[PDB]
Amino acid sequence: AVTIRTRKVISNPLLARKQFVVDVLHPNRANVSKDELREKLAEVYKAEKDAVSVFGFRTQFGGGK
Amino acid sequence: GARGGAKVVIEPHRHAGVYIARGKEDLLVTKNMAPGESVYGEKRISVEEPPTKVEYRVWNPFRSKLAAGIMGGLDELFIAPGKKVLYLGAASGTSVSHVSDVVGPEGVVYAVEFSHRPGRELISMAKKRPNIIPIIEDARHPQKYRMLIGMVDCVFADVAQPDQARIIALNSHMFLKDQGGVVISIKANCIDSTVDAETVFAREVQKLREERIKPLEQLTLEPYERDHCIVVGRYMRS
Amino acid sequence: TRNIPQVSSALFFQYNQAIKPPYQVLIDTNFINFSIQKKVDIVRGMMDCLLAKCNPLITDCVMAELEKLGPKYRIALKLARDPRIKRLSCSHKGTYADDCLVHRVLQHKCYIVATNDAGLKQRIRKIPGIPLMSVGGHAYVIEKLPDV
Amino acid sequence: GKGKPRGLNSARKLRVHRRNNRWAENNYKKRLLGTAFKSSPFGGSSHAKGIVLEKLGIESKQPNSAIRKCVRVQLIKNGKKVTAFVPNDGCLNFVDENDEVLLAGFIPGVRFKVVKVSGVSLLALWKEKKEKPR
Amino acid sequence: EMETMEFLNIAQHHGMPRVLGVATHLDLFKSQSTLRASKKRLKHRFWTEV
Amino acid sequence: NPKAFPLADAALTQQILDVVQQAANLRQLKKGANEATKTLNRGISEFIIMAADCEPIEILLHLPLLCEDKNVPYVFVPSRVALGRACGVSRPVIAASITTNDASAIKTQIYAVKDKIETLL
Amino acid sequence: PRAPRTYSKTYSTPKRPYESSRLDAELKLAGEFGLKNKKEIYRISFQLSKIRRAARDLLTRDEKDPKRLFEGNALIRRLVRVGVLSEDKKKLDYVLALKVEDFLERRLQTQVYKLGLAKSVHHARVLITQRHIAVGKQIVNIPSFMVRLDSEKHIDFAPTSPFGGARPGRVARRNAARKAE
Amino acid sequence: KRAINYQILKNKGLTPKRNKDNRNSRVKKRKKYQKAQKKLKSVRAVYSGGQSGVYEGEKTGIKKGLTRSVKFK
RNA sequence: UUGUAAUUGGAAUGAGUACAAUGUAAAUACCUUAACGAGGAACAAUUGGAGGGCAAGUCUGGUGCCAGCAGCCG
Ligand SMILES: [Mg+2]
Ligand SMILES: [Mg+2]
Ligand SMILES: [Mg+2]
Ligand SMILES: [Zn+2]
Repeated sequence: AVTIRTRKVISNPLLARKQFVVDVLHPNRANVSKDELREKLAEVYKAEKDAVSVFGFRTQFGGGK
Repeated sequence: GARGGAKVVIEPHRHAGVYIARGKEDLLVTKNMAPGESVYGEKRISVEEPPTKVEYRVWNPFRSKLAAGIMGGLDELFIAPGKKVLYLGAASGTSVSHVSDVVGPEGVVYAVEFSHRPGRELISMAKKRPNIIPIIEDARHPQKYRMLIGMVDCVFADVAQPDQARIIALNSHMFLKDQGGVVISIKANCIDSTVDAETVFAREVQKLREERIKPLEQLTLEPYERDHCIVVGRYMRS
Repeated sequence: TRNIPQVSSALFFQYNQAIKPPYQVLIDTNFINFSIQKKVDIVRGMMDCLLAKCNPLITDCVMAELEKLGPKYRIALKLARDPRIKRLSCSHKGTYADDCLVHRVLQHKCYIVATNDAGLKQRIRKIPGIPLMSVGGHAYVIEKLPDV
Repeated sequence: GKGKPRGLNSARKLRVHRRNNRWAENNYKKRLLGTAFKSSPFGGSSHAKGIVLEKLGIESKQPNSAIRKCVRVQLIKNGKKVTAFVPNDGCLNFVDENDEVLLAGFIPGVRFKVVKVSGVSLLALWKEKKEKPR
Repeated sequence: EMETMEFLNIAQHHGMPRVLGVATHLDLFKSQSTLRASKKRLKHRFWTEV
Repeated sequence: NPKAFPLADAALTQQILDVVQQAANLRQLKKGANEATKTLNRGISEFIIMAADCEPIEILLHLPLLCEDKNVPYVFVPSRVALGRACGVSRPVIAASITTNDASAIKTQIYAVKDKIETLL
Repeated sequence: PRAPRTYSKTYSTPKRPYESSRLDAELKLAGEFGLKNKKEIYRISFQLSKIRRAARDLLTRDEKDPKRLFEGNALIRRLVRVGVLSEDKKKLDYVLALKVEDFLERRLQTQVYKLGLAKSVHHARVLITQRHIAVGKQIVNIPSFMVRLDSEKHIDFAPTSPFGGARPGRVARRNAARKAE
Repeated sequence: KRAINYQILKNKGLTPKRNKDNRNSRVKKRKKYQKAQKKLKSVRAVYSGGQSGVYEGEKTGIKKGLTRSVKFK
């Protein structure tokens, strides 16, 4: 299974958005592509997929997150 | 190795009262004061002499710190036939009974021990051997048993105590004869485990010099035992 | 009976694995001048040299030499009696310090020898695993003590 | 009184005296005047180019003798003729007449050794890792 | 290949003229990484002869 | 003075019983007075554990007689039901023995507890 | 242009590399701790020398000096945390009594050996470099990794490691496949 | 096609024969250390676990006239 | 109980190759990762220094059978 935890959440109504750091636990998997992360975040925060952006994803040494 | 039915050749060792049994392996042996029995289960060698059947006991260096010493080749051993010896730390007859063998009927062994339970067997062993006088008493206060002991030619201390130097000096001050024998067994771990062994031995030698014992010899006891040296000295009163 | 002295258990070929901090160091009589003469304090020139706590040791023989020196070397005498300097008793008749020092290091491989005498230094050099301390230039120097 | 002024306001005489006397050192004089490279074998360079004039020991009977390893070289910078060592006779084969040889500091009196011939390391040739371009 | 070096050795012994290495068929490579490594190895080897 | 001596405290008993459970899992534990006697005869016991509430206490006093003869550390715990629990056996245990093994995977804590037991003695 | 990024050398050549006693000392250290080369020993020695020189300088300062108190306390805390300095020896004097061996034992290689995960120090090195060892939840492949007291109890076989419950490595499954075929 | 061979490609030239241990310094130092320990066992008596089972005597024999202890002068 | 193996067993693994994803303005690379990737593990570590020994071989000198030089050449 894959779990997505959002941390350091900030609400920026100046830019009309929410910023956060996404940590993705993906045991037994290489990594999660930005598409699946986008659809899961869209489901979690109940928004349209086009309204979700994700970037800057780095897997630590040793894998798993 | 040394099996039950094996035949061996017994020959004297350089030190009087110590004999060597030869063969494919060599065994350093002492004549049995009380023949026909083993005290801690040691192997016994019987020889027919015109014919009387004299017996001998094997003398395990891994059990008696003294024995590993002679295996290492101590130059001088004051323990000799017909001499008075004062054994400190006589936990049992494992080593005392053998020291009794060397001194022979003419000498005696003053065995000193503190803890009651090991002392009981020391009393039991003393029964078979007339020449031991076990003294169940704390060596730290030689005043208590000054009644039981006269002069002694050599003082042996196997006591494993951090203040072992003090005990030797007090005992030596009382009963050791002038120019007498001093043989000490030292374990640095018991004295000072913080510092290395060699530092400890130098410190112990120093305290002996403070107490008018002139050190004569010391030897490390490997491969039989770790961190152990036997210091041999002479008590120089004047 | 033949004697073959047993090489000390503190020695692996030429490295002494027993000498470790805090170090115990024997003080030679000549060391005191070249300490005083160079304005180098005894305790701490050692610490600066060895970067450790050092326990100086003055034997009776080296001590016995010092009072024999006389008034000219009173300063050396007083520094020898600094209470931080511990004293070692001796049980051999001779008062020759160089022989006494050589014997002690022969006996137990736990001392550093602090001296500048060429003859004594050579004798100690022959004995394996004896760190040899000396004072030269401005401060103390240690040759056979790789933990440095 | 040690023969030097010692007042609290006398550094100038000390400074001026020090500057005047500091020229006595040969090392200081060479460093400031830029004459330290006169004594250099190559006149200030670490390596010198040269021209092989003749292989003096090529006729020697004893193999791998010291004479066999000496080559006469003309220093191209000044035209002065000098002698140089080659590591071995096997290396002497590579060296032939009228080639570039790079010389470096080293039979007393010979103070140079060949390190490159025709722009290629002699060692590289001797290990057989390059071919001398002619 | 042999023919390249045989010419190089012949040139070396009879007097080196100017030599310019030109590498071809590099488009046949599929990955950029392996292309660069081959370029590095080829260049260094080529540097030895010329 | 009491026959059961030395007796480990609440803190000390836990680490001892901790080693006991780990030893049981690795087949390095000998359970019961009879087994402990055999190990002491063979000289394969690292140290011996006894319960101070053995009913009566005397039936295990032969281990102390054996122990210091062989120079083996020993110590008493207040409870046998607790000792049997950690042993992994469905019955109370009045005594157990840790078998000597310098290749064991739980060597380090065995020596740690042994050092404390030696200090207590 | 962009501001410089600082750099430093983590080791220094000794005053006299050619002492026979010294050479034997590095022979001991490498052999017992399975060090690849002498540079590792020199690095540890340089770090230790820096530490002890700082300790000496702090000692020279008078007692109760705020700089002395602060900086000595920080140094003792760090040394205790890495584990070279035992809890009962929290004084600057014992810092001067430290030795290279203390730091060497704290290396992940030696700790892996002592914990019984490896049968030799070299076996520990090959296990670490092959990504089989994890401190806590993270995989460490660096033998020079220094273990903290808290981290010591968390050393284990990595989840991804075949020894740690993952699938068999390539050799094992290759052999199984050929055997089945 | 005539591809270049290994001698051509690496151009190692003439080099001395070198032992495999040099390829990994770690193995070389391991072997050196173990050889040193074996030499020490000859230089000196070193403890080797102590007594293992029944005491079977000394295997190498006793020398009555040899003393290995160090003398005070 | 020491040294030596083109002896031998099955376990681990990355250099490299490569689906994919991540990374990036777009790419390469890193961290990940399906699948391949080891016995001469030829998947062929180097740079210097020191010391030998060998011939129906070669040169030089001489209080005989020797000595020096040296020995890719018999
Ligand atoms: Mg005047
Ligand atoms: Mg690359
Ligand atoms: Mg993996
Ligand atoms: Zn003296």
